[PDB]
Amino acid sequence: HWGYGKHNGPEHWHKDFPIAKGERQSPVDIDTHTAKYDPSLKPLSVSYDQATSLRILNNGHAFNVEFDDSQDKAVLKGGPLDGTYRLIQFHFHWGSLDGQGSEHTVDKKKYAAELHLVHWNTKYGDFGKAVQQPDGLAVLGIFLKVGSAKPGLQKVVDVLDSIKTKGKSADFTNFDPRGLLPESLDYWTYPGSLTTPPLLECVTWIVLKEPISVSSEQVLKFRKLNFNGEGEPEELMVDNWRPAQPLKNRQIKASFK
Ligand SMILES: NS(=O)(=O)c1c(F)c(F)cc(F)c1F
Ligand SMILES: NS(=O)(=O)c1c(F)c(F)cc(F)c1F
Ligand SMILES: OC[C@H]1O[C@@H](O)[C@H](O)[C@@H](O)[C@@H]1O
Ligand SMILES: OC[C@H]1O[C@H](O)[C@H](O)[C@@H](O)[C@@H]1O
Ligand SMILES: [Zn+2]
Repeated sequence: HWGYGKHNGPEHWHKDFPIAKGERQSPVDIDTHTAKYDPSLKPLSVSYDQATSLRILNNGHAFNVEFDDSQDKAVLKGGPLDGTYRLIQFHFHWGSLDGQGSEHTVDKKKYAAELHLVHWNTKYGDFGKAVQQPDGLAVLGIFLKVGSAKPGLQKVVDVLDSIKTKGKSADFTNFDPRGLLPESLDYWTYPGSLTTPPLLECVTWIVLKEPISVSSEQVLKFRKLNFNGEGEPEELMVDNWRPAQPLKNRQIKASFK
């Protein structure tokens, strides 16, 4: 199956997922000078106060923190979005070293990691139907730089020892994703895709301009996870990012003047 290594990584994915060479693939480089303020954007609303986290899972590519999406408990609205998008999971992408790890880049600069909060459009009833639609998903992306610790990340870091290998999961109730946000909600937005196979072109990307700071110790614990399953030779879970893809016939819009 697909992965991030030399023999099954991003440069190979197109052989099983030909949309990898499609017209609205993600991530992209965000050219901050070409991005244009868009007055048609409405205020962005991140409404996570009633979020219900359930479980954390090592899926062999990253770890997902999963939420109850059976009701509008945690939703994203506004900005470029038409209607209500419900939070289903978050995960990260990160590097082997602090100088790489993000999927999106900003004027070609790579951050140490990138957080993705994944939401599906409730008009389509389930995530599976949403990923058959051009406006099925909204992903809120947040860059991570290394500096001071992020207190709201520490509960995630401390459970990782219990999900070291592919297929392991643990209870992860009562986690508040609001503690992962930066102060500002200034953002860039563009139409794109999943950054992982099957690379479906369903996503409205909303990428926050302000990075969060995490400590070196926090990201070092991400890098102790394993891509492999229990009892197999250790392959550290690092560099689980897709590089920037061609912008093609797209424009990146900014929420800020
Ligand atoms: N296209 S892919 O990245 O999904 C892939 C490969 F490139 C491969 F060489 C072997 C696989 F099993 C596989 F699934
Ligand atoms: N990176 S991503 O935010 O595009 C993403 C998704 F949106 C998704 F629904 C499932 C994934 F596995 C995934 F990595
Ligand atoms: O034709 C002019 C229009 O060109 C488009 O490509 C831009 O997105 C608009 O902001 C602009 O008003
Ligand atoms: O909030 C996520 C998790 O944080 C800590 O691990 C708590 O010990 C655990 O009870 C909780 O599920
Ligand atoms: Zn992602």
